[PDB]
Amino acid sequence: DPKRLYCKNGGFFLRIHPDGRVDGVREKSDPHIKLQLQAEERGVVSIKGVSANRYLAMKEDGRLLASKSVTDECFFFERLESNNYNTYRSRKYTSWYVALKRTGQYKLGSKTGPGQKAILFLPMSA
Amino acid sequence: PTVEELYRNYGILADATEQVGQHKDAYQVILDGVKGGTKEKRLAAQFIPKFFKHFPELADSAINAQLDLCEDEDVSIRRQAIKELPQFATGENLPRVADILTQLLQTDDSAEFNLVNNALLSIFKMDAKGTLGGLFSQILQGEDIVRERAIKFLSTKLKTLPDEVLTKEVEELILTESKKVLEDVTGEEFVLFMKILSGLKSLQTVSGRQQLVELVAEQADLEQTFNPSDPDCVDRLLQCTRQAVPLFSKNVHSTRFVTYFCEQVLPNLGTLTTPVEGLDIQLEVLKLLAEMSSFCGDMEKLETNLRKLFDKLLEYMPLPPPKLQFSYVECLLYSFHQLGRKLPDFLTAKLNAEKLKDFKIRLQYFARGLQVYIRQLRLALQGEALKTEENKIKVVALKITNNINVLIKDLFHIPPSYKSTVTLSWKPV
Repeated sequence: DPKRLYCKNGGFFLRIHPDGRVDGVREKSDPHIKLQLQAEERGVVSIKGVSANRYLAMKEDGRLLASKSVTDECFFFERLESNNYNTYRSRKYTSWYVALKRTGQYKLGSKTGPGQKAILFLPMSA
Repeated sequence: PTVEELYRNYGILADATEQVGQHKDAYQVILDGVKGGTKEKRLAAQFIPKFFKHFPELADSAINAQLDLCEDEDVSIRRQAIKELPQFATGENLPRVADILTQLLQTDDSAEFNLVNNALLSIFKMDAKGTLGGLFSQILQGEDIVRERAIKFLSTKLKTLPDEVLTKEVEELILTESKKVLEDVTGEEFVLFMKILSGLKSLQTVSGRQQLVELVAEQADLEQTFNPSDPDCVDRLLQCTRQAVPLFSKNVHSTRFVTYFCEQVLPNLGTLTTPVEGLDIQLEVLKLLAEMSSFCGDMEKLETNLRKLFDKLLEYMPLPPPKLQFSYVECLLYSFHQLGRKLPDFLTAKLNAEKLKDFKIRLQYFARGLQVYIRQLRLALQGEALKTEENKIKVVALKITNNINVLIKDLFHIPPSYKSTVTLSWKPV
């Protein structure tokens, strides 16, 4: 089932562009916010942009890009929080979370931590 | 509890002289006044804070009694209680009062809103660090409405405090807390925090303004590669860079910004999109680069950036065989006149004899059509009619053409000179 990731910080939907950009948008019907959460090992998921055919990733300096192929940086720990909001922590860089800022851009992983409003994402239907 | 019993117990506590702490029963009757009606609560909002200093063993119950009055439905009851809140900020109670007052900033009653600001400024003079903790913790964690009002409070009411209050450690704490906020602010929030931080006395020095310049540099994310296709990528860089211009002096350099504009923005200036009507996105970039070029120091790749700036200038200075964009030339010719000082060999080298020969031909052909338009402007301008929107354009156009003509003559010395000084047209006297 395809889902949308609604960020608690500001209310942005996680968006993955065909060129590899990752950010947030408030429009409910953006074609690039339709995501597919593939389950890997127990507790680890992968986020794929449907309209972009790219997988969400976080590189060396905590920046979020969308590569066309699944790499080492495309696996994230999914932890369920309150309420129905989840946090996605990089499997390779185990201290940096996927996060969107109030401006809509991605938050640098080196400036993310547990208990932030920016790291909480809500899976939504449609 | 009625108004008769409250007035009688007020006299018991007032006429007690120095034997006040023993009439705890009389103060308890006043504390129970919050359970009464309108007239009973309007008296409790006055009497609870007046004798609060004489009963520390009832501090929690008294602060709670006043807090109930601060959340009463009647706005006149809240105004009576909020005004007397600084009386409770004694000892360990100030950070709790600071949190309540910061929470109360979201009121939309103009009379109540003023009383909350005066109470915040009151406990600010008492414990500046304690009040800031109550304000910044709501900016970092509270709702968006509280974060909005609290930022506006620092943006508008810090200038009203006496200089005795804003000590060095208070300004240090604000900068320490503001840098925690700047990691997640919007475009407008960053503009407010730059006014707050630059207003601090300890940050108005040469070293202080250099720290503020580094803050907007990390906010601009100058290591992020520039994308000319995104309309919001340009409007965010321009807005973030405009906050750095008022801080640049002869010893506070803009090299990190001039390097970014020359390396990544100038070679891609044609691909600039604007989603707002009546705004020339390319001229605003050139306007911003022209202001910064006056404070640029030793550059990383000086010759490469100078060539990229020189190539963009020749695009607007045609060879003699069209309309001339004097507004674009004023910004580009000024920036090259500023950065060209650092490398006169860019024109005065035997290898660059072809570039210098071609350049002086473009300057000479441009000056012919320029001086034609100068006296053509001064013909139409020969104190009240000058204030018309149709004539003010010719006034700034005369400043643009004069600045270009001064810079061309400075560069057309057989040894090209760079000592002329002009004032940009869109900058006042």
